[PDB]
Amino acid sequence: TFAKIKFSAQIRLETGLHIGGSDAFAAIGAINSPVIKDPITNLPIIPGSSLKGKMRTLLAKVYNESDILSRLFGNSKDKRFKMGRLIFRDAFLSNADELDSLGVRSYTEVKFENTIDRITAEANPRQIERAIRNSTFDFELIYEITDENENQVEEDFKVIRDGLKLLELDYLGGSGSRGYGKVAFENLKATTVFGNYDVKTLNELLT
Amino acid sequence: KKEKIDLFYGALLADIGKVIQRATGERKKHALVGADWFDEIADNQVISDQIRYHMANYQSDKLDHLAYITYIADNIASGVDRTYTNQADIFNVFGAQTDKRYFKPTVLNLKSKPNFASATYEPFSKGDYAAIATRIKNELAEFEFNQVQIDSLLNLFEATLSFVPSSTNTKEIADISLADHSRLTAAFALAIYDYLEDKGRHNYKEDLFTKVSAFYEEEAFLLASFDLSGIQDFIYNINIATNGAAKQLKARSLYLDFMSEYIADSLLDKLGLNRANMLYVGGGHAYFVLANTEKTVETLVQFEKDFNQFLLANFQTRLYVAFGWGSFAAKDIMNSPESYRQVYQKASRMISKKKISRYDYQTLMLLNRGGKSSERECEICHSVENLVSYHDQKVCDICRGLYQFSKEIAHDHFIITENEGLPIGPNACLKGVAFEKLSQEAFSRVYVKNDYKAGTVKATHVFVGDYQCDEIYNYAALSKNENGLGIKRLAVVRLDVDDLGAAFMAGFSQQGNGQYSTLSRSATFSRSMSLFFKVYINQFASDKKLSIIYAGGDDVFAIGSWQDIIAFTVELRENFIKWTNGKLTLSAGIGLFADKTPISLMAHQTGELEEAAKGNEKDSISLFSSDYTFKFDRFITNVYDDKLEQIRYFFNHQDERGKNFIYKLIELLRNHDRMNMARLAYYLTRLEELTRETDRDKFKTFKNLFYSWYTNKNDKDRKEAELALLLYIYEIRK
Amino acid sequence: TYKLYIMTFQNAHFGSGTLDSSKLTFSADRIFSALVLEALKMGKLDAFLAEANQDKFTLTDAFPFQFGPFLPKPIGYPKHDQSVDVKEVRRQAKLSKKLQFLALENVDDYLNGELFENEEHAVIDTVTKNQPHKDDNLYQVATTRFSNDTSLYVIANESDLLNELMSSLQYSGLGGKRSSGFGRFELDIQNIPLELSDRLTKNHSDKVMSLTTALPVDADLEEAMEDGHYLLTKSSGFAFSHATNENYRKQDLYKFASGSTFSKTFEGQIVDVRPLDFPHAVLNYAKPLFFKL
Ligand SMILES: [Zn+2]
Repeated sequence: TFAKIKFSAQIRLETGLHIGGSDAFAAIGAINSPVIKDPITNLPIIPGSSLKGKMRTLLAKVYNESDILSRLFGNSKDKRFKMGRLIFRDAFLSNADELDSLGVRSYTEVKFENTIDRITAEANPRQIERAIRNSTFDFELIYEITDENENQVEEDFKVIRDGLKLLELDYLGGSGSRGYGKVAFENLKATTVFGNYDVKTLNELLT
Repeated sequence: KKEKIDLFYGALLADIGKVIQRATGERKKHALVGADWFDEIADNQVISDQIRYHMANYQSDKLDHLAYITYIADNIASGVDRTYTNQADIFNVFGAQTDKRYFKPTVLNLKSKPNFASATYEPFSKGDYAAIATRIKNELAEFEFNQVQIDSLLNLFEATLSFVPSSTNTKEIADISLADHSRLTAAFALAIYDYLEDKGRHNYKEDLFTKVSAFYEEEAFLLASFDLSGIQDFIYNINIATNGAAKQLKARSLYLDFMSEYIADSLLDKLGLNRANMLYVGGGHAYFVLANTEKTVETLVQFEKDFNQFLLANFQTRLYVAFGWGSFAAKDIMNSPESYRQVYQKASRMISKKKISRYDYQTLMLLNRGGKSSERECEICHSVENLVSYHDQKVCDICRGLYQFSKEIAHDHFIITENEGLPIGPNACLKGVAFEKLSQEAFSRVYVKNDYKAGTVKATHVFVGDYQCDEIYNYAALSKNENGLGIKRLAVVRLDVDDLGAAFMAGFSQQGNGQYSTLSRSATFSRSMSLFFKVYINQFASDKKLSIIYAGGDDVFAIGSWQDIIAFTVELRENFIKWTNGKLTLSAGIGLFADKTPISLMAHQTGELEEAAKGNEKDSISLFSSDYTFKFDRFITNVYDDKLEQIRYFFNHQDERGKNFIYKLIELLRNHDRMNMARLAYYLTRLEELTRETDRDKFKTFKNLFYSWYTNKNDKDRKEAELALLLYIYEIRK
Repeated sequence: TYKLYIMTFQNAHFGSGTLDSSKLTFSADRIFSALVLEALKMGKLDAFLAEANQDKFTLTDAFPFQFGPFLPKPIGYPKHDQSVDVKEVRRQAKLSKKLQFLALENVDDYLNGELFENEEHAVIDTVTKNQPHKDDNLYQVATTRFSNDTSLYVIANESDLLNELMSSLQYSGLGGKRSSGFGRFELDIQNIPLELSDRLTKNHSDKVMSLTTALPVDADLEEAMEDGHYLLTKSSGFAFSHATNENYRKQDLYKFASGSTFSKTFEGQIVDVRPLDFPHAVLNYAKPLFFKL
């Protein structure tokens, strides 16, 4: 049978983020590596392609030997799995005012940084724009239930929740091997919208 | 067409005595001088008797003879019913009124320094004309009259007679050169002859000499025009990660220019006309003068339908030629202003109606006929037909001929064969070729690019913006000087004339009562602007380390090393206001880019910079960013030559303050609250007495000046200091 | 012809034959193909197809809803109805090229002659992406990030199956990269104004605007292009399927883009653009729902 069961969550940074975007001119003082934002609100974001790729590249290290990642995320060549079983979304910074209620001035910090040669011992400085610590982001993840979907949904959820177990151990962001990660998940509820399929056995697999 | 040729030669080559009797000082009327001197190079009574009896004020009672057409084509080729001054520049009656500048009467070359006009060239110089006059005798030395020799004569005028005045003893029609007066005369003459000899009128003494006032208001001229829609979104068909980076942009902008030239060529031989009838060709649009018969209208409709079948055959609704003609009698001569705008309005709205009602029933029923299986596509143009495996990928036909054309683009001659290279017509395929390889192939027409010589095969001279100092990937490494004094970047400037369409629709009707927007001045201004933006950009960019990718019409798109790009924009503006007298402000936008960035992410950011500059004011240069927007009146004088030379004169004398002081200065200029004025007042006064106390007043006259253009409170003298320090830190980066 | 379906997108990628670009509408074949592709997971395909072979429902491509409904510019109109300011007739040339959308309350005022300096909704951004440590790993997806007050409304005929499918598209995405964020909306069916509901004809023969990309029957096309002021569209692309194991192209369809005026209204057709030797049909909805200008 048919349903769509989304995965609501607040995503919480415990170190910063860095997700870059199209390169722009840096007028000296200006930051060399600006974070991607929302062009309407001028507010940071995690684009949905940066989570669909980061979770897939993380589960490809776990479920390497391919036929379950391909049915969860998609595979263009295989006829069974073009556009199959998952839809992500952006991450729209829910606590834009709990940051002000915690007391903060601007939503992105500018981490200064450098590079030191091993011959000249000469510096080479960078400025990395970063989404600040303990921001939350409205994360949600549609997982569509269909006819071919049936009888394997039990191993689409010890993988999705084995995937969100991985993002709290790998970085989710650029320059993640120097901090810039440590994404945590909270309020990880699995409701249901447009469907007749209960979720109240799944909701204790997560929480 | 057996007696059209000598008609063209006579009604063109009359008033060519008007260089002889201006070089020898003879008061004989030109109709006799030119007809006399023409007999001592070639023998033709059908040309010399046309030069002889065109004036109808010395002697006429000997003819009928193709003289009367030769008469009346001269009487419509002036704005009126037609002593030691030169040729007036065109912009004395363009828009505003400034000092009237006048042309030094010289010829034209290829490595020529430009030909700016001043007010101090107003009295004549008869002695200047000799290097002109023998140029007409020798280059036309062994001359004949046929469709081979029909065309290399015309470039023979535009290398020499481009700056020779016409009818010196009058005041109104003044800024029209001989190499447009004669071109319009011979343009009109063939139109009169086609209109008359279509309708079976075989005598001219009673229809063109005494009943000239009645045919003069008979609707006999089709001001035709066309427009090639889809040019800009054909040139910019390139995405990120594209193999042919900018050679496939040079090649595409030359392909569309030769297509828009081959339409204006292959139209007039479907008709009985030549390259004199075309009043202007250029950025898609091209304006002609044809005869007002049905033999031109059905040939126009047939040719437009066949060429659009040709365009649907390979491009599939990416390009579209739209034609349109406005009919008029000989009444654009002074309802004087509302007769010229009207006939240009008619072809404008015919093109606009034809832009919007594209095809007929059968072609669009064909266009989605189906039956077309596919599994691959050309990743460039998303076409299906003729896919091959060029460089381990699938390409189409046109994006294979384009790589062949980008190899051939560095030559001089481009011949139109039937099978080789890029198709630009119905069974006409373009191919670039060297000079010596012309013998083995069999052309039908040949375009020689940016030349003025007589040519081997009596070719057709076309113009293009062309320069290439080095390769695109070498341009960031070339920016480092002979000390390492540069940042390793490469800049891109997309210039643009501001309000070019406002300079062509109204253009001249600002001065006067609608009496100066006429045909001759419009064609002269159009040839002047194409002569600037296609020929003379190579002179301004002769020594520099850049590469003018695309140039002309208004728009210029030039990659290059960044110091040379900025100096090239400076020289182009400081020569375009010398050219167009301060009228026609242009607007550049420069963007600084690292190496190996793609030239689609580069071109779009520079285009956004450029439209931000156009939206800054009517004129602006937007250096490097969407906030460093200036004016050309202010960037060139104050920023680039006043402030930057003062900062270089101060900093390259001392050996104490280094890059750190400049970086903190830019930081205080960029942050900028009011409190930073006090912080800078503390900083400069603290550093004033920290110096070596011998050379302190160097720093004192610098710091008083810097605090003078921090706290000036005009908002126009602060961003200049910030950008001047950006350019200095760029210049001194190791 | 009944109530319009307000969709609140907040981000979308809408084609124009590239990946680097983005339309603002979606030409109504996108919404019909989304309905057909979602009603195959529910197995409600042939019910919707036998519903689609009727005049029981008509569709209509999207226009902005900035606190009021919008329509395309009447292409070709206003006809020739003043010589003044030959300077200023070039000013609105470059700012009515991007007009392309007018509200109801002035769409009959525009033909009488007015300006409507075009509003800004949905700035079309463009952002680079990669596929890191791999062979060819840069592309560019042009988001249409919507300006917080704008909605794309599809004008339909309200059926309960159509409500089911249009409510599944709240969460199944509608657009370019649906599986990576874009084109995901919220639905809220609203009221058609009384001045709008009377005017969506399908048979009234006068000077009448189109409101979708519709292709006539081949009989009527001859005078459908006699005095129509239209565009062409080139609706094509890959035929998304599950029974191929390769990726095939559709059959290269040209269409009359929304905004196309016509005298003497026609009837459209679901032009089957199925590839050669292909299992299931590929429909490409082209039938019009007009606007009596
Ligand atoms: Zn192509």
